[PDB]
Amino acid sequence: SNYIHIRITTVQGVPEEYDLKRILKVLKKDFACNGNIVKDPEMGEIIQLQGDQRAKVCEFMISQLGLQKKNIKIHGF
Amino acid sequence: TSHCRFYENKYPEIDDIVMVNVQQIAEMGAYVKLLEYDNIEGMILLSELSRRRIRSIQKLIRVGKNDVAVVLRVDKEKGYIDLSKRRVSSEDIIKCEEKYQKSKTVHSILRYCAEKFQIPLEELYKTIAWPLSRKFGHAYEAFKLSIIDETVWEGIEPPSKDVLDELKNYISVKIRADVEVSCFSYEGIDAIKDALKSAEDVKVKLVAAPLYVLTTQALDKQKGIEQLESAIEKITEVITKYGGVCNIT
Amino acid sequence: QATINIGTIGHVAHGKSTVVRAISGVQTVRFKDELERNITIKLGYANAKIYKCQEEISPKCQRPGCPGRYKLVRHVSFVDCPGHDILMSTMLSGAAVMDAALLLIAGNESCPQPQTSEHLAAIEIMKLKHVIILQNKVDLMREESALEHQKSILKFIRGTIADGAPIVPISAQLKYNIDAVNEFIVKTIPVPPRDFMISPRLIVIRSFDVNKPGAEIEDLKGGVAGGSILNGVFKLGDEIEIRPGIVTIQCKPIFSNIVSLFAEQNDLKFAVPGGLIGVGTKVDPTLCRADRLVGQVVGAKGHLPNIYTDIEINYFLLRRLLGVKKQAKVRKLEPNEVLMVNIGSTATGARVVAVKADMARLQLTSPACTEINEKIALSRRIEKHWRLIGWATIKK
RNA sequence: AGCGCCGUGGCGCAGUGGAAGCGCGCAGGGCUCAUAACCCUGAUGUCCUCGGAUCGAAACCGAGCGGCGCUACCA
Ligand SMILES: Nc1nc2c(ncn2[C@@H]2O[C@H](COP(=O)(O)OP(=O)(O)CP(=O)(O)O)[C@@H](O)[C@H]2O)c(=O)[nH]1
Ligand SMILES: [Mg+2]
Ligand SMILES: [Zn+2]
Repeated sequence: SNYIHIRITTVQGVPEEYDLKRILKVLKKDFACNGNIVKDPEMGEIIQLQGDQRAKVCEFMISQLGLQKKNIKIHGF
Repeated sequence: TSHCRFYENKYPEIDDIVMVNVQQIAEMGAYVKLLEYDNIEGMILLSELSRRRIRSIQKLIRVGKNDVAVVLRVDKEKGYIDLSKRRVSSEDIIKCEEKYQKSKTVHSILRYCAEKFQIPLEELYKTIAWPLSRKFGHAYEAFKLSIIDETVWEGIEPPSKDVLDELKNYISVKIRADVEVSCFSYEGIDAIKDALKSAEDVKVKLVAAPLYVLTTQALDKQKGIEQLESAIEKITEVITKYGGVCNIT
Repeated sequence: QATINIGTIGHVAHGKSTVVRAISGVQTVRFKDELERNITIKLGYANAKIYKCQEEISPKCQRPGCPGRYKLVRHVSFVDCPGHDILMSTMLSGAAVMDAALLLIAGNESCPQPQTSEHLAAIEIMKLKHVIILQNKVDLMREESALEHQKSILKFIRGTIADGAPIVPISAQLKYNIDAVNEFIVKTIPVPPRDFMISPRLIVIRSFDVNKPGAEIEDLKGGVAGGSILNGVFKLGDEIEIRPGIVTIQCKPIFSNIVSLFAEQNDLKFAVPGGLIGVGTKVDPTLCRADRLVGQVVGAKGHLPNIYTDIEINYFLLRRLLGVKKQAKVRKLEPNEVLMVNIGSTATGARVVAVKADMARLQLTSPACTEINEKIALSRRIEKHWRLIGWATIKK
């Protein structure tokens, strides 16, 4: 499990090993985009940032906790 | 014929809460039928329509559905209903939902007879509704008491018993409890078998070695609790003497 | 039933469960939803068939080509023991249980595999010397690589306690050259003297909780446990006591009566010792639910096992540490250090009160029973988990 | 191997007991000079199958079906 995907952009599937508000704090400044933590009931926790920066989202997910980079399959869309 | 209003009289009372069905919108608001009271049209005005500001109208009314609202004024002379959607308490919305569902169940129940025996639905419902709604509460509790012990249908004579027999034919709660065995005795399985033989002769089953889960099919919601505590105390009495200890939480 | 106990040891990610499956045929469950892929916790079990054809998996032989079938010769049990660093106490329990050994050595990996050598030392600790070296990987080697590995195994194992170790090629997938394994097991490994002379005892190594869920409780089975007998035959209709018992820190004995004795396929009234047997008694299944009946010394009524807390032990340590590819010298014991002292099968870390160069006094938190010898193993806390340092024996 | 959930429109829910359910979606159109936003209409199906009661059923139940949580491998 623990699958993660990015859909035009929301990130569905996020490990809980670090606090969410600091993730938002680093995200907004390193992307320069509006950031939302939307907690829909019992779906993959929603973190939404504007623009088409999936390469930059890759950079962020590498720089936050990511060390696998193999279960990430971003849908183009 | 879906007719013959659920409650005592055809014409709604004052300041009463309803749920309504939408059919059309001319230009001002919508005069739409009601499935909480008699099917006389009740009209909603746009001033009393949307808690949010009026910019889209087809998404908040959703023509052809059920919506909670409250009737302000009623015209019982020739039939006009002034109906309001906004001033409804967030806790009374649940009241409207449950009352509408209860009336829907009553409508569903007293249609089977009218269609099986092709007699007037209005006549049969008029005969049945005197002990039904006005006794001390809704019909569903009376119907459940009657299926467990028939006493409500006999309050007044129906047109016949074949229709009531069809009702009974169509109509024809589990409580959980956990018991954890903390036994350190040598022979403690025989005590469990004996106690469960005594208790079962309602449904007690197994999950784990110390865990015994009883799911009693109670009929009164309070008889099940007392049988549950009786079984628990029987377990404790049997098990605290032969050498072991058990606990229930 | 089973006549002699046999076990298999190997390094991690080496392959022994499927090897025994190709030897015996009984699936290793490897349950609890996390043991399926990393390591196991409870012991694996299997049963082998030995009908030897003297002109095999089945009592009737058709594969050799001649319609002659095989006759009953031996039926040996197999106790799969996990060779990993995390768990050692159950490894030592099974090691005291087993009588015959099968060691795995991996070719292309590092020829000294630390767990293989560590468990070979454990084998040599508890009077096990009939060991057959098995090359667990054969297809994955060249001929020259196989020759190099043969010479490496020979040069590495020359002067150890286990000197006469025949070598056998096996795999987990092919299922061939298997009759050689059975032949060498029958030949090199005899059944140790086990007859009616010595008084009966039992050693229980596992706990089975038998309570069929969903079924009506009015008819349930009691508590069944896996046990090994180093002396005497157990018969139905006897009163038995689980001596390490229950905690009321202090412990007190458990008494019970035998209900059934599952013997390798069914319930047999008598059972010659030397094999794992399922003793099903009136004991409470909760006492058999968790890892409770793991390493408990059990007595037939008519004997009085002695419960001890202070134990005087003759112990000896080897020169170097075991189980590491850095290594350090063996250091002499220091007072007030909790050291695990496994009395054949028990799992209880004792405190050291008296220190001598070849003698010691140790106090167990949980008291344990002592009957005659009950050989022991000694493990310390050095490499962030339990590391073998030597062997121990009760002397009082 | 048991009991409790899921039972798809590409999707999560939604009522389950009057028959095609919401938003997310995607296509087109509207808005504006133009875009985003905003405003409309759409095509998506066996809410897995078997029955029963049922004028009426995907629903209410029941006797099998594909996956999930525990018991914990329950000799
Ligand atoms: N090709 C090949 N693969 C093997 C062989 N032996 C084991 N394996 C591999 O080992 C893996 C699991 O085997 P298994 O015996 O169940 O593991 P294990 O021996 O219990 C691990 P541990 O010894 O630490 O307890 C399989 O994926 C298998 O491919 C072998 O001889 N040949
Ligand atoms: Mg196993
Ligand atoms: Zn394969």
